Amino acid sequence: FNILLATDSYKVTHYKQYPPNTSKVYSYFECREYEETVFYGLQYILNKYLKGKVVTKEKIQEAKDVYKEHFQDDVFNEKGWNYILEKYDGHLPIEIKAVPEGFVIPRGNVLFTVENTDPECYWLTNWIETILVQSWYPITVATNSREQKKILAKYLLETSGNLDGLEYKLHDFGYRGVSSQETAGIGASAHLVNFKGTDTVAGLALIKKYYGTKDPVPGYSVPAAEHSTITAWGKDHEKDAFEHIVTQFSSVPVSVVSDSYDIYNACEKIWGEDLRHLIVSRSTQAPLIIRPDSGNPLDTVLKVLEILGKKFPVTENSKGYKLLPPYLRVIQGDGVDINTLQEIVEGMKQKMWSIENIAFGSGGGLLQKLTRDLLNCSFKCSYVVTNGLGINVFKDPVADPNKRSKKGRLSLHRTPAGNFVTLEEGKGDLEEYGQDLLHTVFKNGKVTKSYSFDEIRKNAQLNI
Ligand SMILES: CCCc1cc(=O)[nH]c(Nc2ccccc2F)n1
Repeated sequence: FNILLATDSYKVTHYKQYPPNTSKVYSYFECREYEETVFYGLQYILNKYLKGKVVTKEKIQEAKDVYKEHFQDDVFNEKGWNYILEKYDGHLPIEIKAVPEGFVIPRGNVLFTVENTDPECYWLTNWIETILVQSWYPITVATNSREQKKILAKYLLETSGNLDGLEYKLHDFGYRGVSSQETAGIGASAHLVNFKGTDTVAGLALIKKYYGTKDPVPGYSVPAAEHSTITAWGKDHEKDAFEHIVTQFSSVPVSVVSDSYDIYNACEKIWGEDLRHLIVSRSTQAPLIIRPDSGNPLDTVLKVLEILGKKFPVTENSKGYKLLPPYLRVIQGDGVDINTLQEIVEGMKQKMWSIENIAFGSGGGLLQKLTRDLLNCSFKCSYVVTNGLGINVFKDPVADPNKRSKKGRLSLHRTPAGNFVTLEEGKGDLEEYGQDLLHTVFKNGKVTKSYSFDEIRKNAQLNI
């Protein structure tokens, strides 16, 4: 990894564009006015890419050679990068202040600030905008996942009277559905801030290495089938596939994809009749989990439950909601996103089915169908020191007031009613509010404050 080759190309030319005699460039990140966001991911970036000796004579030579061909001109700031190498042993003269990880902050608030600590490195602040702005992705995954936890919490409490097993209601199925191995690890770790169920194994190593838990692992899984392990038996032998799989995992929970040919036939005739004796004998700690995996997600879930409800002993819980026996459950993991998740639980409640009957799996909806525009994650310069004088800078495009940026030195505070406020123009210096919630997490190539994955999960908890 070479940080000199880890920026937007045009940023290579920006050192020549700042007003002459600029000693400071101060920038901040926000999720411009999903009312509140989970701040998560920055610590990974600081350790992986920004800390320690990030500049060497070889990295300067490599960047110089690439940029000469890429621009068909000499525009690369070799003197600037050589200054960092010689003065600071390749350590970045940068200071990063950030809200603690796991913190749930409303939109339009300062989340982190970036500034150079050496006047010669005025251009460095925004060189690292590209790398830091990528924090939009763990923030958006964590926020979107927590928003789904809110819907699940609401319907589970309404239909069962408690939140038992809530942390296992939304399982990460997204490993294949993401853009890369690195994305898989980041995205799966962001989902684990809110839930305990994951199939994206990559998230586990990321958490262990960069964050850490008291528990051996942050996430869990159970044995399960795929279309290949069912279909390999042959179309006429689907019952043999089902029987072999539940017998192999007779003492632990097991999920079986039952839609290879006919989901409704599998539920009513295979599970409901032919193999019913292998299901009713299962323990409460080892249920059979039936997975439908095609068709309209709501219509399939409702039809599956109605079939099962007629083949198996159904009870009525204390809230008046239908409950399948404890050895039988359902998992819907096809076409699941925040919108379809809301449709399914609402449809289930209307048909008097308890939410304890179902669990969800989400792949692309959880980890990939997200963009930087969803929470309007933005990095902008708010303050500059030129000719020894600090000036408050901002953008204010005529055609879009939403793109108006914050002015001057920023700080984050708790208001008297316990809400949040971002103070602009250095007004935090007048101690009218509390202590600034931003902490220095990075300074001069060193990580100065870190959080465990346990602290992050505690910070990101739902009020309930
Ligand atoms: C309940 C956790 C175990 C489980 C149950 C299940 O039916 N499927 C899976 N995983 C899965 C399915 C489709 C795509 C990608 C995936 F990782 N894991």
